[PDB]
Amino acid sequence: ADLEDNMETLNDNLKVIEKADNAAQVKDALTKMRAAALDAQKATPPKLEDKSPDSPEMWHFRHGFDHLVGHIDDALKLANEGKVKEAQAAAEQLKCHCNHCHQHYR
Amino acid sequence: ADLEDNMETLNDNLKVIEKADNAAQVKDALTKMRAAALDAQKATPPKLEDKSPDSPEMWHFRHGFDHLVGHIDDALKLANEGKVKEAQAAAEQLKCHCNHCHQHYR
Ligand code: HEC
Ligand code: HEC
Ligand SMILES: [Ca+2]
Ligand SMILES: [Ca+2]
Ligand SMILES: [Ca+2]
Ligand SMILES: [Ca+2]
Ligand SMILES: [Cu+2]
Repeated sequence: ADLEDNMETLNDNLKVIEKADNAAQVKDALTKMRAAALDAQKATPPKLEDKSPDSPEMWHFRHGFDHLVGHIDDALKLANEGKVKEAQAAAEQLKCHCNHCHQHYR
Repeated sequence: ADLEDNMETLNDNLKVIEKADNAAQVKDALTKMRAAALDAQKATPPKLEDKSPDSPEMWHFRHGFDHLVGHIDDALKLANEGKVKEAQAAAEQLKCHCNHCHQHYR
């Protein structure tokens, strides 16, 4: 899986969560999102292609996924406790971090 | 202070940060925003005034201010590091979290 594949996993599983009817369904999608986020974190995006791998921009790109995973982990906490509505609200917090990374790096 | 006053403080201090030039001004404005958000978290918005104090909507409302306060902390860290422009960009990025809560409860 390359960066664009991971991004499709992220987008698709956001829909699953929004449509979910129980917290286990939210947990399964969040689990897939966690794996796609850590895979994506290893990639170099086209826009940063001609910068150093140790560049500040690349570290800021990679840290964006750390914060996304932190939010995914926080929602997994709620999902694993049967709190489907609260886990769905927690997953809604991801959207702004999707947007903020894209603004700078997509 | 009441909810609307706290929102005025968040709104006006975002514009202060936009127009500042040095770290002290950005940190001072971010500090006021942090306290206003922590106070707002205690409020009941008009759209939820006939809800139960533990309803999922009030949970969601309160959790939005936890999220916002954490990102103000991140911008405060950048200001304390002398990265004025990075902190101004982080402050402008708060607007997405503001909008998220608004779409639901403003
Ligand atoms: C940086 C830290 C990112 C975060 C967090 C998220 N995304 Fe992303 N996204 C990022 C880049 C660099 C790119 C460009 C990849 C490229 O090769 O051009 C993208 C792109 C997308 C796309 C389009 C995929 C494509 O085929 O081009 C989608 C649908 C997408 N991103 C969705 C998405 C969602 C829903 C996110 C949050 C859960 C999210 N992304 C986070 C960088 C980053
Ligand atoms: C919920 C988690 C919120 C977050 C985060 C932010 N705001 Fe907000 N805002 C919220 C509510 C419930 C309301 C309605 C208050 C009411 O009594 O009607 C508002 C309203 C505003 C307003 C309008 C103020 C007015 O005209 O009376 C502004 C200008 C505003 N909010 C700004 C704002 C900013 C700049 C925020 C982030 C930096 C922000 N809000 C976060 C709920 C929530
Ligand atoms: Ca369904
Ligand atoms: Ca990784
Ligand atoms: Ca008003
Ligand atoms: Ca918290
Ligand atoms: Cu966040």
